Amino acid sequence: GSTNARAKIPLGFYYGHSYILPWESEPEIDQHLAMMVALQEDIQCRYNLACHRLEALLQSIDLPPLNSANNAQYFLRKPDKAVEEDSRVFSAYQDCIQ
Amino acid sequence: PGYAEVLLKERKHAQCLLRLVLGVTDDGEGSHILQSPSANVLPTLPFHVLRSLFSATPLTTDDGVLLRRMALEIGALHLILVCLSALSHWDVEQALTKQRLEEEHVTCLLQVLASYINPMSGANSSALPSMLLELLSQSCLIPAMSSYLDSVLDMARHVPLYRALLELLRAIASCTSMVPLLSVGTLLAKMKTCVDTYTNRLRSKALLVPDIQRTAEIVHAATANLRQ
Repeated sequence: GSTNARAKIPLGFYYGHSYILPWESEPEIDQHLAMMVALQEDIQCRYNLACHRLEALLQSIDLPPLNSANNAQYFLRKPDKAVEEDSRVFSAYQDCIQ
Repeated sequence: PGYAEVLLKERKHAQCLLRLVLGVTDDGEGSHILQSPSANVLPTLPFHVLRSLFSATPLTTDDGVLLRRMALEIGALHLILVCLSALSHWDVEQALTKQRLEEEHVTCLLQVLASYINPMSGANSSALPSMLLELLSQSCLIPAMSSYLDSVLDMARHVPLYRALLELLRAIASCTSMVPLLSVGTLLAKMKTCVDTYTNRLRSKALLVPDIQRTAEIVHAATANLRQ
């Protein structure tokens, strides 16, 4: 009884590991383990680079404690220098968490 | 060896290339290297730095002789020949620009080979090792460039390509061991005939075309020295 319209259906997510286990169906695995170790090292290196640049960017930030009306007006105006700093923090944090 | 200083002559591009070869896509300034405006230069850039290196060293100095022999020992020029073998083989303008991109690949790798045979600069047979002639004979570069060797519109399309071919032929004419590699001289007679045909057309009705004819005369004199 639904009326005709445009339909948007989320397909969702499917999560699974790649077939490398021989017993799960019913050496290559050691080479795959070495490749996984090298991949873990590479991702750790890029993550540590992202952590270093995020740590320097976090040291660049000041934050007022809302003690006065001037800090309140700073939060209300949201100045464009603070906007670009927060955008840099958002980009670096997204890289770090991914 | 010696590539380092010439790479350091272009410092920001050197940093981008070294960050890509170390495996990171970012420069540390918040911008990706591929999104940077320099990134159009980097695919053809190490060939440019190598061509500046080979033009910088003369054949007379023993460090240059060790440099050519070290280039053969690594075999990076063999991978140049492999790239030329695999590269010798939507929008129409986009596909034409893609063929242009492989065309400056031929221009820059072919500048590399022209500066490798002859240092040129201001401007010997035992200084160059003998195995490079044999591996260029193994390479399909010479028949492919002889096919690339006809029409004045055709040089009007690809000006840096035909310039790189012409200076390759001048470098081959300079060397005594490279004149066996060229047949190709008769094809060069056909293009100088085409240059004379365009001379007839300008008699009926650029500066590069008489220089192409002059370099053709130089390589023809090299063929006469080979036949003698």
